[PDB]
Amino acid sequence: GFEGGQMPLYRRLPKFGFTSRKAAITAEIRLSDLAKVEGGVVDLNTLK
Amino acid sequence: GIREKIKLVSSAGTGHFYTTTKNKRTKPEKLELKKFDPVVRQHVIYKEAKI
Amino acid sequence: PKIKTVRGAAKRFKKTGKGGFKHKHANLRHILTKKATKRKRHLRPKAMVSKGDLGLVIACLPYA
Amino acid sequence: GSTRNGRDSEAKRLGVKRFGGESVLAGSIIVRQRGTKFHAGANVGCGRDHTLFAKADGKVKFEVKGPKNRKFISIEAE
RNA sequence: CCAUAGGUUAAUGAGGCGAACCGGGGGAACUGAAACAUCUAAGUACCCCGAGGAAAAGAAAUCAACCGAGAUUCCCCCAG
RNA sequence: UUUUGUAUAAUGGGUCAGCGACUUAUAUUCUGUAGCAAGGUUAACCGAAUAGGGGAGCCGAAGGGAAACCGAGUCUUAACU
RNA sequence: AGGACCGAACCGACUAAUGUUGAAAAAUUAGCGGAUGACUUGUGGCUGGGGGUGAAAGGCCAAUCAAACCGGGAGAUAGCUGGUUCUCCCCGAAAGCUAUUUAGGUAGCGCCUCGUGAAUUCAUCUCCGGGGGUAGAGCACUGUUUCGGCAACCCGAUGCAAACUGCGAAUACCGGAGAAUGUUAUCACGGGAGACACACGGCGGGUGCUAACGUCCGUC
RNA sequence: GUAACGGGGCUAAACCAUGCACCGAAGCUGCGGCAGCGACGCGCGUUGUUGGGUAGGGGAGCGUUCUGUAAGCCUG
RNA sequence: GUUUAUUAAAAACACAGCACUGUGCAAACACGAAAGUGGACGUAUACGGUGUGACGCCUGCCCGGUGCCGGAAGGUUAAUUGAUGGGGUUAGCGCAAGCGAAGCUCUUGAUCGAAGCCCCGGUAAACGGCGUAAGGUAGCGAAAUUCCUUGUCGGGUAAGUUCCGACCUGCACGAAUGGCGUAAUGAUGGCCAGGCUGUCUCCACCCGAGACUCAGUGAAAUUGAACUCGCUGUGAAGAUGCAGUGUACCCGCGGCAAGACGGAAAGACCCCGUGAACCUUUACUAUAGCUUGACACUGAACAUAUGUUCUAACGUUGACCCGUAAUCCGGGUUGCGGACAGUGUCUGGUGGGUAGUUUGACUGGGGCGGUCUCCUCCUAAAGAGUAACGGAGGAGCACGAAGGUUGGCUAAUCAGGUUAGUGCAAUGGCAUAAGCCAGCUUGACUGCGAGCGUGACGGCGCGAGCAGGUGCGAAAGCAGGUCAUAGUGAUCCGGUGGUUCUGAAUGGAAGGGCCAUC
RNA sequence: CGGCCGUAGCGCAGCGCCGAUGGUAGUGUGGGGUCUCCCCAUGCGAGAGUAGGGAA
Ligand SMILES: [K+]
Ligand SMILES: [K+]
Ligand SMILES: [K+]
Ligand SMILES: [K+]
Ligand SMILES: [K+]
Ligand SMILES: [K+]
Ligand SMILES: [K+]
Ligand SMILES: [K+]
Ligand SMILES: [K+]
Ligand SMILES: [K+]
Ligand SMILES: [K+]
Ligand SMILES: [K+]
Ligand SMILES: [K+]
Ligand SMILES: [K+]
Ligand SMILES: [K+]
Ligand SMILES: [K+]
Ligand SMILES: [K+]
Ligand SMILES: [K+]
Ligand SMILES: [K+]
Ligand SMILES: [K+]
Ligand SMILES: [K+]
Ligand SMILES: [K+]
Ligand SMILES: [K+]
Ligand SMILES: [K+]
Ligand SMILES: [K+]
Ligand SMILES: [K+]
Ligand SMILES: [K+]
Ligand SMILES: [K+]
Ligand SMILES: [Mg+2]
Ligand SMILES: [Mg+2]
Ligand SMILES: [Mg+2]
Ligand SMILES: [Mg+2]
Ligand SMILES: [Mg+2]
Ligand SMILES: [Mg+2]
Ligand SMILES: [Mg+2]
Ligand SMILES: [Mg+2]
Ligand SMILES: [Mg+2]
Ligand SMILES: [Mg+2]
Ligand SMILES: [Mg+2]
Ligand SMILES: [Mg+2]
Ligand SMILES: [Mg+2]
Ligand SMILES: [Mg+2]
Ligand SMILES: [Mg+2]
Ligand SMILES: [Mg+2]
Ligand SMILES: [Mg+2]
Ligand SMILES: [Mg+2]
Ligand SMILES: [Mg+2]
Ligand SMILES: [Mg+2]
Ligand SMILES: [Mg+2]
Ligand SMILES: [Mg+2]
Ligand SMILES: [Mg+2]
Ligand SMILES: [Mg+2]
Ligand SMILES: [Mg+2]
Ligand SMILES: [Mg+2]
Ligand SMILES: [Mg+2]
Ligand SMILES: [Mg+2]
Ligand SMILES: [Mg+2]
Ligand SMILES: [Mg+2]
Ligand SMILES: [Mg+2]
Ligand SMILES: [Mg+2]
Ligand SMILES: [Mg+2]
Ligand SMILES: [Mg+2]
Ligand SMILES: [Mg+2]
Ligand SMILES: [Mg+2]
Ligand SMILES: [Mg+2]
Ligand SMILES: [Mg+2]
Ligand SMILES: [Mg+2]
Ligand SMILES: [Mg+2]
Ligand SMILES: [Mg+2]
Ligand SMILES: [Mg+2]
Ligand SMILES: [Mg+2]
Ligand SMILES: [Mg+2]
Ligand SMILES: [Mg+2]
Ligand SMILES: [Mg+2]
Ligand SMILES: [Mg+2]
Ligand SMILES: [Mg+2]
Ligand SMILES: [Mg+2]
Ligand SMILES: [Mg+2]
Ligand SMILES: [Mg+2]
Ligand SMILES: [Mg+2]
Ligand SMILES: [Mg+2]
Ligand SMILES: [Mg+2]
Ligand SMILES: [Mg+2]
Ligand SMILES: [Mg+2]
Ligand SMILES: [Mg+2]
Ligand SMILES: [Mg+2]
Ligand SMILES: [Mg+2]
Ligand SMILES: [Mg+2]
Ligand SMILES: [Mg+2]
Ligand SMILES: [Mg+2]
Ligand SMILES: [Mg+2]
Ligand SMILES: [Mg+2]
Ligand SMILES: [Mg+2]
Ligand SMILES: [Mg+2]
Ligand SMILES: [Mg+2]
Ligand SMILES: [Mg+2]
Ligand SMILES: [Mg+2]
Ligand SMILES: [Mg+2]
Ligand SMILES: [Mg+2]
Ligand SMILES: [Mg+2]
Ligand SMILES: [Mg+2]
Ligand SMILES: [Mg+2]
Ligand SMILES: [Mg+2]
Ligand SMILES: [Mg+2]
Repeated sequence: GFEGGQMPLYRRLPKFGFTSRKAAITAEIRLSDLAKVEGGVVDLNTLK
Repeated sequence: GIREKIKLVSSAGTGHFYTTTKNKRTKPEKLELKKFDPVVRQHVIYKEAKI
Repeated sequence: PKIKTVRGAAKRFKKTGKGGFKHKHANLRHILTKKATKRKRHLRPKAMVSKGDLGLVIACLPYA
Repeated sequence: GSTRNGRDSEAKRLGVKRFGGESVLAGSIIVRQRGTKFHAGANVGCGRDHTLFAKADGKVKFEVKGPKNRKFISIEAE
C-alpha cells in the first residue's frame, strides 16, 4: 500500500459501514440442498 | 471570510435544513426563503438558524 | 505465518461479485456548505476501484 | 538574485474535441472554450462554461452564419 | 518485681553444584513506524529468587442463551 | 565495476588452489500439470500401518445492500423513463 | 629563615638535529627547567563507566576515551557502496509524466516481456470533411517610431512587437472513404519486469554573450 | 618539437565544370550450413520471412554431489 | 607552581589576597532507593558555592529585561468536595400516544481549596546594559582590541608594513566574565645594540660512521598483464600503450628525482543520508530532585476553620541503666520536642540536573535570499500537452441580490459607434447583449441522469432528459446560482440534528451505521 | 417574414468593400554551403500591392 509518501488509497478514502453480527448466524439454502436432508422435512436441525 | 455559515431550517418540523452563508454585519435581518422540503415533498418557508 | 490483512483497507473496500472492489467517495466528510448539491449527490453512491489502483488494494486485502 | 515571477496556472485542455464530420452521441462535448468563440447552432447546447455539446446523435458541422460572420456549430441529425 | 531479652548445651535440618524445561521478583535498547514522542520491538534479551521430575493449572461466585454445557492442561479448527 | 560516456591517469584484483552470495518455513495469488467434479478436500487425532479411519473445518455452486433485509435480483429514491 | 640562589643525583621536557619499513608504536645526541618542596620515590590501599578522577588539557581511567574493556540483545539498522559463479535460442526497454520530509529512494501511469481474447483493429498513401492564429505579413486595434502638412488631435509618408492582429500559410492533428502492403503491425485483460542520473547531433525556441563539450523545453 | 594537408611530397597530386572507369563495408548478390516465426499441404515437407543487443521478460539445455532403479552393471 | 602521557608549557590552570552568597549544627552541601558516610570528632575568626586574582591607586551610572531576596491587599489557579440541572432504566398510571415515584445509573460541575504566576518592592564584586532602565565616569587608547591601515607625527635605519614615543578619527577599550600602573620573576610574545661567529657572500680542506667492492646471513611497502621511448595531435577533456611522426643495437652498475595523475589511508574539506554521537538552550516531550496542598500514620481539653494548652502516637545525631569485653543496635528509665516534624498515596508549581528526540524541500555546490496551493497571459513550434531561481499579473472572496424571470434600455469621447461597461487579475466573450433600469420572486430546488471532457489515482468538470414540487411569463418558454475561467484542504478523530438500520441472555439504553452538517 | 451577411455599407466612385495574373515571403521532404544565416531539387505557396470589380 505504500505509494512513496503520497497519502495512500486506503487512507485518502473514508471508512464506511459496520459489521452485522446477525449476518454471521444467517445462511442461504439452495433448492438443490432440499433433497440432501434425511426424511424430506427441511428445518434448521435437519440442515445441520 | 466575513460571511458566516448559517442554516435555513424547515418550518414543516421535519428537521430538514439547507446551509448557506450570510454577511451578518450588513444584513442582520434573518433570512427567510420558500424552499423544497424533501421530507414532506413541498415548498415551505425556511428560516435562518445558527449552523 | 498467515498474511495479515491491512485492517484499514478492510474498513474502506468491499469485494464485489466479479472481484472488483467498491469504496466510498472522498470529499463528503465536511466543508459541505460550499459544495454544490450536484457534486455532493454524485459523491454519495459507492464507486469501483480503478484499474491502476486494484493492485494496491489486492495487496492490502489477501483474504477479500 | 531573486525573481518576482515563477507562477502559472494549470492548462485547461480547452479547444475542439470533435471536428467537422465526426459522428457524435447526444451529450458529447464538441468544444471547450472561454466565452462563445463558437456559438451553438441546431441540435447543440451551450453550457454554463460555454461548453458546446450535442443535443442529438449526428455529425458535427461548422458554419459561418449571420450578419457578424460568427462561427456556429450544429449537429446534422444522422 | 514476676518476667522477657540475652547466654550455654543437645537433637534435627539447611548450605554448595548442575545444560534445558517450569513458577515467580525486576526488566532494556537497537529496530519498525520509511523522521519521531503515543505505539512497536516485548514482558523479548538480561539480572534475581524458588521448585520438580516435570512444573504450573485445576473441580465454576465458568460459559451459554431461555436450548444447554459441566475442573485443569495440550493439539487441530473457528480466523488473520 | 560504475557511468551520458572509460585505453583511461576512475574502482577492484600480486598469482594459484580451496571456500564464498536469491535460501528455508508458513501464508497468499497466478501459470503449468495430475485427480475428482457441482462438487473438491480433509486437520488434529486413531491406526504397527505412506493403507484405512477421522469431513471438525475450508473453498466453491448468489448476489445486492452500511444494515435490518430482500434474493436472480438487489440497492438507490416518494417512484424510476 | 626561605614554595631563596648556583649546581649533580632525582623529577621534568623549552630548542635543534637525527630517526620516521626506527635501536625505540614517542627515543637518541647537544643544549634546557625544577632540584627543602604546592618536591620526589618504594610498598600496600580506596574511588568504576553517564561513573570515577581532573592546579581544567575534554586531560587521564592498562599502547583504547566527547562516554573504557569483555560478553550478550546481535545476523541492530544500512532508501548507501561493493559483489553475485554453467550454456544456447526468442523478444527487448527507460532515463518521461504525476505524487512524495521528495529530489541518487518509492508509487500509479508511459515504454519491455509472456499468456489469452477480439473487430479491417492499426500504419503508410490518395481523395474527402474539419478547427486553427504559428511562419510570413501587416499597422485598423494595443503599444512603440521617424519625417512632413495641419506642440495635441487629425491627414499623408516610414519602420518595429513573445505577452499587437481589420490578414494568414506549409506542416501537424482529429474524423470519413478507398486500394495495395505489412508474420495483428491494433486494442483489452491477466503473470513477470526493468526504468523514473541521460548524452550528443539536426530543426524550432527560453536562458546565457544566437559564449560554453553551458543550461532548460519541444521534435526527429 | 616541424606541429594549422595525418606524413611524404604536389603547381596539380589545388580549385571549378562535364563525363566515363575503377577502389571501397560484417550493406547487397553468389555458394554451403544452423535456428525462430507465419502460411500452405501431408512429426515430416513446400513456401514466405526473420535471427545486433544492456536492464529486463520468455524458452530450452549442459555438468556436479546425493536417493531410487542397483544383491543390477563396470572394475586388480 | 600546574597542564593537553604521544605535534600546544602558554598570555591557559592554580595561587596568596579580595568580594558576593549560602550555612545555627541532625549545618549548608555531597555520595547514597535506604541505613548511613563525608563536611567535622569542625561550629560563623567555621564550613560550602561562585566570581576576581600579589601589591599600589581604584572600582563610576542603570533594577526596564532575566535571576535572586522580601511582601501579601487583589486577580487567577490542583487534587479534593459534589450543590444544581439534564439523561437511561421502570413500579405505576394512561385504549394507545405518552407520562412517570423510589432505587440504581450516565452526565453536569455550584461551593471549598496551597504554593506558583500576575501583582508590589529590593538587589549589579547577580546574568547583564551604559544614545532610554541609564546613556561609558576615572583611567587607558591604531591596543593580545583599529576594518579603513603600512592612520599621522616623532625616534631609531642608507632604507623600518615590525618596534618605541605621541596624537584620538575607540569600525568595535573601560573599571572584580575587573580598569590603569607595577619592583621582582619567566625554556613567555615583539624590537634594538655590543660581543661572536661557515647563518650568509661562497664555499674549501680534513677526521670519523654509512654509501661503493668482496665473503656470510637476508627483509619491506607494491604488483591486472607488459615486448614499459620522444614529440605534436586525439581522446572520459593533462597518453609508454590511440594517430601521425621522430629517434632508438642487447644487458648491467653508481647516481638524480621531472613523470608513471608514483606508494601509504574506501578525502578529515564540500555536499548528500528523512545516518551517528556528544554539547547548548526561554526547541518539544518527559523525568530525578526541590517545593505546595489534601488524605493516611494522627490524639485530648479549652477558647474564639484558626489559636492556646496538654500527652499518649511519633522524633531525639541530650543524659543515665542493661544486654556487654561494644563508641553499632535493641530494651529500659528520664529530659527535650510533640500531633508539629517526618514518611506513603494523590496533587499544582519548579525542574538542560538528567533523558529521548526534532530542527523540510527546491537550489546551475551548499548557505543567505526567494519559492512551495490555486487563477490569467506569454514562452508553447496555428489540435491537447510541454521546462527553467524564464517574462508579466492576480486569488485564499463578494452577493438574498450583484441570484431567477418578465418587460424595457444602450456606452466612451468630443458628431461618434462600444474607443464604454463587466463586484475584483488577465485572457476569451458579450447588442438576441453576458452591459444598464424596473416589476414579481427563491430554480442559490430535492431525487436522478443518456452521454461526454479532463486526470496515474484520489478526484474535478460539462450535460440534455426523467420524477416530484416551485418562480417568472398572455404564451412559446426560461430557471438545479452569478459572462466564463481563481476564492481552496484528503483521511482520521470527534461535535450537532435527523433516522428504531444495528442493539453481545431478553426488553430497553449506551455505542456503532446511514443521511444532513460542523 | 426570411435567405444572404459590405460587389450587399456609407456619402453626395468621394470613400469603405471585393479582387486577379505575375513576382515575392514562408514552408513539408531530400540534399548542400562560407552555417547567428542561406542555397539547390521537388511539393505546397501567402500577406501587402497592382490591373480590375463594384451603387447587391
Ligand atoms: K466529445
Ligand atoms: K524506541
Ligand atoms: K526508517
Ligand atoms: K562517476
Ligand atoms: K582515485
Ligand atoms: K506459489
Ligand atoms: K492447480
Ligand atoms: K437494476
Ligand atoms: K559509558
Ligand atoms: K513509477
Ligand atoms: K503486462
Ligand atoms: K534536441
Ligand atoms: K614552561
Ligand atoms: K530586576
Ligand atoms: K429515575
Ligand atoms: K576594538
Ligand atoms: K563575573
Ligand atoms: K588590581
Ligand atoms: K619580556
Ligand atoms: K604513434
Ligand atoms: K621521479
Ligand atoms: K522520650
Ligand atoms: K505532621
Ligand atoms: K531540565
Ligand atoms: K539550475
Ligand atoms: K555552477
Ligand atoms: K434579478
Ligand atoms: K422540473
Ligand atoms: Mg458525515
Ligand atoms: Mg494558461
Ligand atoms: Mg452572426
Ligand atoms: Mg537448595
Ligand atoms: Mg523509525
Ligand atoms: Mg503441582
Ligand atoms: Mg437450566
Ligand atoms: Mg562522471
Ligand atoms: Mg574508447
Ligand atoms: Mg582520462
Ligand atoms: Mg598507465
Ligand atoms: Mg585503471
Ligand atoms: Mg568508488
Ligand atoms: Mg589495487
Ligand atoms: Mg450474499
Ligand atoms: Mg628554590
Ligand atoms: Mg608532565
Ligand atoms: Mg637530554
Ligand atoms: Mg630559577
Ligand atoms: Mg638549580
Ligand atoms: Mg576545547
Ligand atoms: Mg591510554
Ligand atoms: Mg553514548
Ligand atoms: Mg533484536
Ligand atoms: Mg550486520
Ligand atoms: Mg531484435
Ligand atoms: Mg508529506
Ligand atoms: Mg513574425
Ligand atoms: Mg527521481
Ligand atoms: Mg530525471
Ligand atoms: Mg532531457
Ligand atoms: Mg538549438
Ligand atoms: Mg550538455
Ligand atoms: Mg550549445
Ligand atoms: Mg617552435
Ligand atoms: Mg588524409
Ligand atoms: Mg566484403
Ligand atoms: Mg548481410
Ligand atoms: Mg541482422
Ligand atoms: Mg539476439
Ligand atoms: Mg546412486
Ligand atoms: Mg615557572
Ligand atoms: Mg603534547
Ligand atoms: Mg611540548
Ligand atoms: Mg553527620
Ligand atoms: Mg581570571
Ligand atoms: Mg496563593
Ligand atoms: Mg591592522
Ligand atoms: Mg603603524
Ligand atoms: Mg636590522
Ligand atoms: Mg616613521
Ligand atoms: Mg605604540
Ligand atoms: Mg575587555
Ligand atoms: Mg561595576
Ligand atoms: Mg564586571
Ligand atoms: Mg586580570
Ligand atoms: Mg653482500
Ligand atoms: Mg597529450
Ligand atoms: Mg639505475
Ligand atoms: Mg634522492
Ligand atoms: Mg597516490
Ligand atoms: Mg569515500
Ligand atoms: Mg539534551
Ligand atoms: Mg531511538
Ligand atoms: Mg537525531
Ligand atoms: Mg537541500
Ligand atoms: Mg497549443
Ligand atoms: Mg503545434
Ligand atoms: Mg515531454
Ligand atoms: Mg443578469
Ligand atoms: Mg451578475
Ligand atoms: Mg466573474
Ligand atoms: Mg485516533
Ligand atoms: Mg441486549
Ligand atoms: Mg448484556
Ligand atoms: Mg493575395
